[PDB]
Amino acid sequence: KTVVVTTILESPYVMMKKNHEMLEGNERYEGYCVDLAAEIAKHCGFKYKLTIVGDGKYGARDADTKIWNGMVGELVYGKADIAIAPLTITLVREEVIDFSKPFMSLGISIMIKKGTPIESAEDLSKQTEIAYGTLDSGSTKEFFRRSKIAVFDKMWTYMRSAEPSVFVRTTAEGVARVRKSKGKYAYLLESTMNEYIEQRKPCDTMKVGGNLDSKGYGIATPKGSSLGNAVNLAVLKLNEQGLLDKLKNKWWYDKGEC
Amino acid sequence: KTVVVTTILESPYVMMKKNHEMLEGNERYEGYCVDLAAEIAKHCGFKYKLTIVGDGKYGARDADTKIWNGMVGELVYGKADIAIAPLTITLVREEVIDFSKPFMSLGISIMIKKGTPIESAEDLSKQTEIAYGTLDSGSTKEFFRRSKIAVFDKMWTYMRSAEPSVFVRTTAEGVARVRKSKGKYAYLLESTMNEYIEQRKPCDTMKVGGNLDSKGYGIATPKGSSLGNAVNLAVLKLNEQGLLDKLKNKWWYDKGEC
Ligand SMILES: Cn1nnc(-c2onc(O)c2C[C@H](N)C(=O)O)n1
Ligand SMILES: Cn1nnc(-c2onc(O)c2C[C@H](N)C(=O)O)n1
Ligand SMILES: [Zn+2]
Ligand SMILES: [Zn+2]
Ligand SMILES: [Zn+2]
Repeated sequence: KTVVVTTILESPYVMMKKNHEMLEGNERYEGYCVDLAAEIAKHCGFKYKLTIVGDGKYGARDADTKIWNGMVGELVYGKADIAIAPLTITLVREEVIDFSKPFMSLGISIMIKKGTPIESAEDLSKQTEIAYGTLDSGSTKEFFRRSKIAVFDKMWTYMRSAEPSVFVRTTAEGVARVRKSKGKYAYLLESTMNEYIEQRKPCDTMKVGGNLDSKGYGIATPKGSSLGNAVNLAVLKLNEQGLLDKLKNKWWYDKGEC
Repeated sequence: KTVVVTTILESPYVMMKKNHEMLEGNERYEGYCVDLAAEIAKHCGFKYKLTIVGDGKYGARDADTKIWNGMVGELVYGKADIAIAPLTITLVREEVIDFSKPFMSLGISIMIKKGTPIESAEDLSKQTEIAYGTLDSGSTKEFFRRSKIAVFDKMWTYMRSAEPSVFVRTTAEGVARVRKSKGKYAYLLESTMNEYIEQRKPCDTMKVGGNLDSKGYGIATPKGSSLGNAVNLAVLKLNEQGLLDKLKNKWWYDKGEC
């Protein structure tokens, strides 16, 4: 009866409270999605338990085994009843799970160490001195892997064959790589995350250029789940009442340090 | 079998071609949604007929009779099979009809005659010299009617009682009113349209301030329609293929004249 929620440890969506070792259950975490989960549950009328995705991934289907990993996998195989996280709504994913209307709009963007001579994706594609990559098992990698657009296809051709690997296991790893690369590495990640990091110490990174695409994050449930309808309506209601905008301001700027 | 498509004459979504008089059927029209309709039809494998919504409205429910008008009404009462137009995804609408994932992201915005002493919604709410209104039977009017935000609530209190009426029957009427009111009227409309008009002659209007909210347009179908699933997946594929962005560029900036 208690709804198992799968989510991912990604700041500021879900983070461990400093004194979590002395706290229990859902009280161990804080963040945008923790606040959202509480609201969704209250509006749909269900008790829930937050769980961090086992493999720490968002979700991709293995080309060879055809098995889904990440949060998507936990829903597909019945390990979780719902996913409340910054999970990108994509075709390949909507084919196996359901998504509520988006609770946040975003797009792929470029993150650079301040001072880096890069202003756009075209710039990256036309040079070689500055390496660039994306998250592994994510929607961004898939975006480049399938793009028919000249600039993006060129970028994918480079990234897929670059050595050492330009891909990272977690968003945090990508951000750290940018910060330690002395301007020789640019990271491709979603806009709102890029924006968030730009407001965090050491305030040494920034978003450059416009977004490469437009899409959104949605609350996911297993195909045919009975929670689907109510969750979707809850998201729409919460968006219209301004809760989502308040939560972004709370976790992004109200706590900004730059 | 031929799918009856309901849409609305709104530039640059659906417009009569310069030579429409010598054309028949779907050939009489051109625009973003005309192009989108053809793509959706091709991917879902259906033949269709474009029809212009009878009462020229988007869709609102009569508070007394509870009867829906506009494109929403044509779907609810079975007069149309699908709505392919810049129809805003809202809670009250999703309760009676189905919406595909967003094909365009936008937000409420402020349009002014160039030179008008207004920079934000707050500025409008604090003065009386400049009147401002919204479209009738639309999602924006509902936004202000339900807003509990100090500024927005204050604005609604004024608009609902303003004399003469600050509300308009069509988007065009609102734009024309701003242009001929010598800066004494400001119009609240959705960002994408505001931006479009700003790049059209006589280049005498401009969008000011940020969007008041964030939401999107979706393709709508009657509840339980057999087209729902395919249309939804089609929208996702088109966005990822870059088609939606291509269309935006084709009808917005490739035709700008300022
Ligand atoms: C929360 N967040 N910030 N960036 C990202 C991000 O950047 N590239 C990706 O593939 C992702 C993951 C993405 N949200 C997904 O659902 O796969 N997620
Ligand atoms: C295409 N377009 N530009 N502005 C609008 C607009 O501005 N205020 C409204 O209520 C609307 C209509 C809205 N899309 C709706 O679906 O009701 N629609
Ligand atoms: Zn710890
Ligand atoms: Zn609430
Ligand atoms: Zn196509």
